[PDB]
Amino acid sequence: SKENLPWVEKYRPETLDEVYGQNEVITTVRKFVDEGKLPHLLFYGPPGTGKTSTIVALAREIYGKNYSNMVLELNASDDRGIDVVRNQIKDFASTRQIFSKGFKLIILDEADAMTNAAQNALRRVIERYTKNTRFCVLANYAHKLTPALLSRCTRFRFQPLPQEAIERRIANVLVHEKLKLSPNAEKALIELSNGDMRRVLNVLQSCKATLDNPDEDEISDDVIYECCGAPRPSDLKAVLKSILEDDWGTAHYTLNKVRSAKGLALIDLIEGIVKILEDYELQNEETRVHLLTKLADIEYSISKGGNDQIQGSAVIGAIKASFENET
Amino acid sequence: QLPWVEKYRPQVLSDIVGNKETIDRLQQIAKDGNMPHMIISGMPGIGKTTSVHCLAHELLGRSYADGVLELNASDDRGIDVVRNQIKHFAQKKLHLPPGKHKIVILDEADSMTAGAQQALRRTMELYSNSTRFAFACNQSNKIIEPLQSRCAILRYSKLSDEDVLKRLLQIIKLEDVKYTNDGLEAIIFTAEGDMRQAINNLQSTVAGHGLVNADNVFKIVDSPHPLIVKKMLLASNLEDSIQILRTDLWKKGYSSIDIVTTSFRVTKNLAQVKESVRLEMIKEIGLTHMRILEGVGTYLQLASMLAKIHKLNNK
Amino acid sequence: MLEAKFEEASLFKRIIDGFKDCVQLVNFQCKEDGIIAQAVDDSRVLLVSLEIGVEAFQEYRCDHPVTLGMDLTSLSKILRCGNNTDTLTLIADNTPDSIILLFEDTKKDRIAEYSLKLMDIDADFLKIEELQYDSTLSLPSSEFSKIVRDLSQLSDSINIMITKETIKFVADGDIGSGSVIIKPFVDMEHPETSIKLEMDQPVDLTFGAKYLLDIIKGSSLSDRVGIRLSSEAPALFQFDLKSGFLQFFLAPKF
Amino acid sequence: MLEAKFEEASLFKRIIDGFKDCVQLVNFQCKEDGIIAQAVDDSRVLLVSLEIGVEAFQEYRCDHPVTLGMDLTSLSKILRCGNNTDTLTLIADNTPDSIILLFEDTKKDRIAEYSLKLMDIDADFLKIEELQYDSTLSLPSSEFSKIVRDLSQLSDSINIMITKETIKFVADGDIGSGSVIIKPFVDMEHPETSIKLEMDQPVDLTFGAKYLLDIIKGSSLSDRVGIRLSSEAPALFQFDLKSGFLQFFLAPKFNDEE
Amino acid sequence: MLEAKFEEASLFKRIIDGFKDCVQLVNFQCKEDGIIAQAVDDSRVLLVSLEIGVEAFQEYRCDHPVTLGMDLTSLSKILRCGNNTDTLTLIADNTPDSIILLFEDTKKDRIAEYSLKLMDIDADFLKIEELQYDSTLSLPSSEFSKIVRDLSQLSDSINIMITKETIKFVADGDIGSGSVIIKPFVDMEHPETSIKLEMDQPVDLTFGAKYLLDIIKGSSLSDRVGIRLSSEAPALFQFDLKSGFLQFFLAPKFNDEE
Ligand SMILES: Nc1ncnc2c1ncn2[C@@H]1O[C@H](COP(=O)(O)OP(=O)(O)OP(O)(O)=S)[C@@H](O)[C@H]1O
Ligand SMILES: Nc1ncnc2c1ncn2[C@@H]1O[C@H](COP(=O)(O)OP(=O)(O)OP(O)(O)=S)[C@@H](O)[C@H]1O
Ligand SMILES: [Mg+2]
Ligand SMILES: [Mg+2]
Repeated sequence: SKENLPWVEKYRPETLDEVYGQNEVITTVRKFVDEGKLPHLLFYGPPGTGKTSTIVALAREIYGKNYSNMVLELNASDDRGIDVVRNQIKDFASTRQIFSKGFKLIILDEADAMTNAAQNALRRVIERYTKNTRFCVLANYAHKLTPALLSRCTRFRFQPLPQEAIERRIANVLVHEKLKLSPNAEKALIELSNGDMRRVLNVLQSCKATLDNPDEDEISDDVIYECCGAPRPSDLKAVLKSILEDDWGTAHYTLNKVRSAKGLALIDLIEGIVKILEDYELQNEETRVHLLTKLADIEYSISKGGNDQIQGSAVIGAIKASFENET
Repeated sequence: QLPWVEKYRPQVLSDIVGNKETIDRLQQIAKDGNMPHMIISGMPGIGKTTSVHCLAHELLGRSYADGVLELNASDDRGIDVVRNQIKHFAQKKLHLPPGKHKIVILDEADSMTAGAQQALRRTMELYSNSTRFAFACNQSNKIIEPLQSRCAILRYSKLSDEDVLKRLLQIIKLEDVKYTNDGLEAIIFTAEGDMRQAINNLQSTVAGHGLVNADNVFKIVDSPHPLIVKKMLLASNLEDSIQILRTDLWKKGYSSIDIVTTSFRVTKNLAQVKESVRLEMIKEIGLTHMRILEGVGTYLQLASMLAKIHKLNNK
Repeated sequence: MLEAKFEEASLFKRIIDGFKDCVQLVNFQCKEDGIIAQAVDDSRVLLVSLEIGVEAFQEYRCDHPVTLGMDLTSLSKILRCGNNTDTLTLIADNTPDSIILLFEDTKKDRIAEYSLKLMDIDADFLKIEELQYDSTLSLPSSEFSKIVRDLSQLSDSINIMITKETIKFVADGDIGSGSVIIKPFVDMEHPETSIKLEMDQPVDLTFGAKYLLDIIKGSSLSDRVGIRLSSEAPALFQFDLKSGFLQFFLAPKF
Repeated sequence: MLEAKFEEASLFKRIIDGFKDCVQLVNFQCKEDGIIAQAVDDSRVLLVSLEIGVEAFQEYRCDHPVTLGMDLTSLSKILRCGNNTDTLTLIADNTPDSIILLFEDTKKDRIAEYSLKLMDIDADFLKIEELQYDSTLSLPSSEFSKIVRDLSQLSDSINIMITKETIKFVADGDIGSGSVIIKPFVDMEHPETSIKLEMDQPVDLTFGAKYLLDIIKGSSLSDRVGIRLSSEAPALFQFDLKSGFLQFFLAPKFNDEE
Repeated sequence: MLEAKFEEASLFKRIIDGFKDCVQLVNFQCKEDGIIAQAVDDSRVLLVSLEIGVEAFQEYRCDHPVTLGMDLTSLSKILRCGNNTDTLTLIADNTPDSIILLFEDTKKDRIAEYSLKLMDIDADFLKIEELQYDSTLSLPSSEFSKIVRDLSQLSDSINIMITKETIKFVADGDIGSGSVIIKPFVDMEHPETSIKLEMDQPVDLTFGAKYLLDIIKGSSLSDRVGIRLSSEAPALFQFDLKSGFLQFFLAPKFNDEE
């Protein structure tokens, strides 16, 4: 049953109408398939944008419910070498379908992990067998693909999911599940996503599990912040306030108790304070220069280890000395 | 329709805008004959396979079909193939003009195994009067020294801005495309001496927008927004540069590596500011790039780089 | 409808043994003059084609052709109940969702009946057999099996070369090379051991050893095997049945 | 003490072949009237029960019963030394830590002797056999094996249905369905091929094919197999020995119960 | 050059069956008085040594010795074309890169010819056979195979002990212990079944069962096997051929040494 799959897998789009966010490429692909001229596709984009779902729904719309038999889907999990190409891909392209009549589809998912020799052998397979089969290459990094292979396919860049589409998908999930979501909670959820539907679905399932109730209540910002993890905005602003206004020893004690009560990390607090202070309308940019320089130096030092207490005191002193120029 | 890289693939050695010295060398060789064993090395997309194809075609005339043996990396090129098929082709009898020879083209020679490369030595040595070998590779170090000792070495270099610009102008004239100077400049900038990639990006921009303009090129082939990077670096106030970096580059999915590397290029090629301030900005950009290469690539590092650049510009 | 009764379930079991392993799906079609069946492997280099005339059966009735496709593996799984001596009757209506295999012993005693689920396969029987082949030869099938089994060990490719009065099988690989040379000859002491050869043109073709190995299975259906080769088409290896034949068409290696 | 000599090591080897695979631990007990053994599988759906009377042996001496438990796998590992024609003597003292298997050829020549480590098993022999079963039938065991081997391919469950003068085995699964129908008959040309059936009440039970497959092994001990079925208890499949028998009691599937 | 024709390809196939599995590389050398071959396993506890005199062949010609090394696996892969009744001719020039095996049927009909690639092996034939061994015994090889096959199941070590008129094979491991005791005897009803023993000194050596298992293969070449044991050297197990012999020298376990 589908009620056992996680929310990332349960809500996988099955038709091209369930793929939100991508409109300029989805409409163009639909037109390509309806009019017949479907060229070799290269779906390039970040993880969680919906490239695999898009190509799966496309193959479903093209071949019907028997997609799993008329399409050759290869990925990084399968052995993709030069001999694998030579045998499997060439035998698939040269032959015809065993279930119906029509062009074939080879979905090379995650083809950014293929060997250079494999791509050099495949670039002439794409150019030779081009009247009975097509090629779809999915990629997250366009630098791992040879320029020869990169030039034979039409490139489609999957942009990160915008606010409207991600809110539409959130509303669809809240309709499918007996769940309610607060508006500010929804905004905070969209903020910590960066256009990644996987993260949204995962944390939505997790906060539904956090509810502890039969779901007669709503999901507020507190639930998301306590469940999604990472220094809560409350503790973040409390530490920032104690650093900016309170005394040195009191600020040290506050930072220590905050980072030791929930086991928070100093790097997460650093990034959070950087994100919060970005909205601060400040005086002459010298304070911002000092703050950014010292915080980046402390982050680079943390990225290699050291004393957490010394680095926390360094963060406190850096923020304080940077703000002392604003007077 | 056929892509412009394949449709406008050069068929005569004069159409190649590559390295002039080696091109005239191969042209004189095809004119006089007596083609020796050769190994052409370089980088992808500079006219290596097309060069040897044009040389073989011009040298063999109509006998190209029965006098040229093409073996790519897509075909088996092991010890057994070199032992049987290459030797049978080299021993094959063929009546040719008194200035021509049978040509064995081996594309991607850097992928052949050590056994095949070792067996090819005497194969090319005993039949060096009726069979000639032309290797096309990207790394000459992958081919054993005994094989390199029996052949000429042609190292192809990157294509300068002028040659790629001339080839693109010829293609535009042959295709009647609407373009502009800044668009072609952005195309050549994103090509990085890669003629094949340049023609591919040009054709993609044409088929996607019709007009070859820098905005479209930085849109259909969007990667780091150079002009946007230049406007970010040339900002007068820190908040403006920070907002540009946040909205235009970071909120649109541009990776930090692309931002810093595009940043380095913009600076190196900058002319608005003096030399010393440019060197200091490159030094800051360089340190930021070093930090990112270690996996510390975030928005805070780029913000600190911009802050240090502004502090340098702050007299 | 389909109604075909084999005297001995064994004949059908050996026939299916021939499709076994090398193909997954088989398309059968019964009609007024008998039963035919075709199966093509995934790579499309091998076609297995069967023909069983009305006379090969103890009872055959057909007033309306029926085409039915099925999974070969499922069929063989069920094809070991024939006791070989059991009687086998294939039964199906005009628009079947299944094929019934009915095995019965002489006496009323034991009746094993199966209802095999069918697969829908687009009817598209191939007719790739040639009028004339470059060369034609027949020899004992056990001999052909040995020849194939020898050479197979040496390479994944076995070459068949034919010149006037000479047939030569060759394999050459890592450990070395091997060859089996046979010459045409009429043995009156029993002509089922003779080796005939009619050559209109010398031929020299290479085949994948894995496929020739699949093909040799036909030895169990006939004493002799006919091999027809051409430079223009797939080679034909044929095993005759009483009223019928099992044919294997194999595309030469390019 | 235990002192049992088999004329042919082969008989014991075939008997153990019957416990083999389907059970791990076997509890033997020798006594004045012979040897018995019981083994139950982990899921407790199958009981293998053996009885060998004094007359099945060439020599048997018992003045004091001994109970001994052992790992079936260990026993079979050792049970391929009998040459089949070798003589086999099982030996054990009254408080054993081991069981001795002694194989000897007619002549003094070769003597293979084993000392198998025993396991301690709480003595708890079951006595689940019924007075009357709903239906009783016997048929050649090779025929029963074929019937089981046929149907097994189709499903993990094989149903046995009995009505007046009719015995029907049925399997139905993914690829389709199958059935084997047999009828009672007396063959005078040799009655070891007859199929008898005594039905007091029609029965219809389902068994896990994996278990029936374990049970068919008894064919090697007897020409015929007796099958006794009831809606009140585990079914009994029995293979007679000269002075003895090997019995398999199998619990019907409830809907899902082997 | 090498030119040796075996009447029946079967003899050579059985000989190679003896080297099979237990060794990977074999070094052959043909000469005026026949063919010899030696192969040593990787651990160096087993040496397989062959000698085939000129008379074992139907035709043998040698005017110039040739030494050739080869992979045993490659050779056996090719050694199943003999039809057993086929004629086999081994052929090689004086400085070979290959060895030609030519199988032909009586009639001109079918000719299977192989060209096996050779390996370069430093010629270094061992001559470890002793003048006198502590004890010497021969018995039917099928009997020796059974003895080895029995005990092997019990342990990875099988001990051979010899005392006046007594030969005893013993294995002792996890499941228990076993022993096979045989006594010398002359059977006139057919002396190929006799068991001879000449003991100059009692011996007691242990061998790795995995190796004795490799050695028993020689049964297919001879009815009897000769076993020579010494406390000073590897044991010798020998299988005689018509004009020749196949010998297996096995180093005793030191305590842990195959
Ligand atoms: N545009 C979208 N609309 C709706 N759901 C989406 C969308 N993009 C992603 N998802 C969800 O995220 C899941 C994963 O999508 P994928 O297509 O596998 O991600 P991806 O774009 O292929 O990136 P990868 O696999 O990491 S390279 C889907 O099953 C959906 O539940
Ligand atoms: N000098 C040149 N003049 C004109 N077109 C060129 C030139 N060099 C490359 N091209 C174009 O690039 C295409 C491919 O060139 P190739 O010679 O295949 O690249 P390459 O230099 O061999 O590098 P590889 O093949 O990746 S190792 C040609 O078909 C042309 O369209
Ligand atoms: Mg994916
Ligand atoms: Mg190239």
